[PDB]
Amino acid sequence: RKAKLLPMEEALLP
Amino acid sequence: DLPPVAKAAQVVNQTLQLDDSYPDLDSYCRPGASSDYEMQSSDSSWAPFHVVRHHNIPDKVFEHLNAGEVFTKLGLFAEIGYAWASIDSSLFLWDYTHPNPELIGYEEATHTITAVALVPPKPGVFVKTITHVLVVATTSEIILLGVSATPTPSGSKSLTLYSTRMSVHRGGSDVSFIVGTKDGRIFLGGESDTDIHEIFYQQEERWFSSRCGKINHSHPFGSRQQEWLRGLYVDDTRNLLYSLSNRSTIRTYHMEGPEKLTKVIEKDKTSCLRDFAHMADSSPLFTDKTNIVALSPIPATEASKLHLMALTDTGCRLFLSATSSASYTSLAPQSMQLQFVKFPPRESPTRIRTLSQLDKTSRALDPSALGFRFSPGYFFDVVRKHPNQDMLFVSAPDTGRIKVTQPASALKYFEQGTWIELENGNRTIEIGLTTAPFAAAKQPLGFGNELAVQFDQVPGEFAVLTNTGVHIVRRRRLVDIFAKALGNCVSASDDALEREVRKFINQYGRVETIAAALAVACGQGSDLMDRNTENLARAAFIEYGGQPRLASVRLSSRHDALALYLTRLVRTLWKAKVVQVDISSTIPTSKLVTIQENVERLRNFLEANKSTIQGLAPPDIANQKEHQALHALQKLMESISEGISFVLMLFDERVSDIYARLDAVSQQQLKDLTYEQLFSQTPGKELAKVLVKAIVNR
Repeated sequence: RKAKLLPMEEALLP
Repeated sequence: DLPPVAKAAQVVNQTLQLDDSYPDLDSYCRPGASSDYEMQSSDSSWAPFHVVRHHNIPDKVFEHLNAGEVFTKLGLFAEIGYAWASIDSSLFLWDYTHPNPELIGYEEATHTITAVALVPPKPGVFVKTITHVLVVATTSEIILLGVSATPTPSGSKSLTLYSTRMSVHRGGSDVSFIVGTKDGRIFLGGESDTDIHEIFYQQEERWFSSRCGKINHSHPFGSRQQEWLRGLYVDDTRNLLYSLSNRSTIRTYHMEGPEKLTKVIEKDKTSCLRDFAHMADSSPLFTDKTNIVALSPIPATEASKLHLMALTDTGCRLFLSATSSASYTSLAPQSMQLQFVKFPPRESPTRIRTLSQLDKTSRALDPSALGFRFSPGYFFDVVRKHPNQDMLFVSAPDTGRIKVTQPASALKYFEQGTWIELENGNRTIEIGLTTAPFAAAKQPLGFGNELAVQFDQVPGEFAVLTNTGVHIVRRRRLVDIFAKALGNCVSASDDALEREVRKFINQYGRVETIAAALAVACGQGSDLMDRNTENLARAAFIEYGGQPRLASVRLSSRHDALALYLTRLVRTLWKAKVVQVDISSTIPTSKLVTIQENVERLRNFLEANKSTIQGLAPPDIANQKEHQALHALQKLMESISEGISFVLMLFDERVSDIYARLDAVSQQQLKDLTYEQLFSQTPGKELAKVLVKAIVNR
């Protein structure tokens, strides 16, 4: 299963 | 004049200083050489390391690996209990501690993956929940992925990946080595040349600058001969970066700023060989034909002068110092010199148990293919004498012998060693530390004192990645060896124990040995018959504990052992402040609980044997002060438990609320209150009486 890559928006602040 | 708990606190303070005076590395690796080893069979109770379990590679990874068209690679993320496998342009991660792991697949990459690494993030860039950055290097680009490795109820990190839009074209230089600094700096090197690159990245997008950039710190030009890298190595404590080349050249770089990297030393194999020739003992194990196969930085916390260990393919450990030209303007070194050599052991591994000059000719570690060093000196060497089977040599400092050695001029690099055999077909790939980095102190003196931290941090464990699985190797403490040895004496005579005990006394000294017996008697090592072992440990504590004598008195080794054990149980507490001002506790509550439990089990042990242990029951001046000294220690123990219970009670309430409705003098007294003062001094007791009296009134 290809790993779900959550978005940049959550990753980097602010 | 001086009450019991204050007398016992004096013993603790002097015991703490004794443990923190454990010799530093520079002091027993002085200029010269050594071949001091005591070898142990891997199945012996005296083995310094042993394999505890193994984890096979998942079958799905074997399916992908044998489905490889051009290129495959394996690696370790030992810090979080994960391994990874790359197949062409595809990458697969998995938790090797899990019995049936699921494969975290990442296949966005378009070209062959040549390197993968897990590094810390740059502060103030990512959300706090992002714990690491995953760097994926291909033949076309380097890719950054956000990582969140949050622990799970089972004890293995849950790994989720985040995209970043951060990437840069690789260029013409291969990337086979990626290392990260504490601050998130990412350095790159490979097998095309000796150049070192750095990847920059930032949160904000700008019209004049991208979110992710790459620069070559080497600034090469003109005529250049063939030479490339075998590895990159970071030392954050000195802001240094080391590279090893295929010609065995060692280059040192200094991070003079958050974005600068300056080459400050370049030492080729000829220079190392010239230093070696100026030493008293030259050897055919190190010549112009010899290759350096690995480096291992030595942090400033461990040693001031010795910066680096270098391993030859003949198994010689070269210890190099580095020094700056001046003392002020981090300060960059400008010179590096081979100072000390640890030559290989002579004993080879055997199926059957086989039966004082410097040994500088042993071939037992020839050829050494891979090598690793972990503080305070744990050494793993992959010896590849045969092309199918690797043999693992593993050694540790003989901490017990180093601590007892007197005078300081007699200090040598004593070691305990063993051979761990891997089955036919096991090719070792990588070895990484799975537990927290070892440190018994914050400076070289005291740093390497394994004995002092036996009960404060778990024994070091190391993941050995092979082409068939991951093997877990665990460091064994004195209490582990002592308990195992006694377990073999359960079915033997009164003289069988005395014989085994004398082995320990001759190596560790009487106090350390009796302290180990006390610890085992109190259940230490049992986190691994057990009643008989603990009863044997009790018998050893009583029978061989000695007695007090006139020289002012010399207390028994039984007393010093009790003081030594108790001190080490509270060493993380004694000199620490109780609170940190929004006021909180310096020591986590969970740590205070375990410490209290250990102190209480020690107290319970003394009570259950008040009649059989010499000095506990009341008894001529010698036995008198023996009774008084032991009594004072027991009063300190109950005071320690009361003190810990008081701190736990305090933070169960709302301390910040209590701290607000308080006078300044009492806020200041609480500000700089230590655990020592709470346990053994009147102002600490009187302050505790204030805080309770404020809690009860509200």
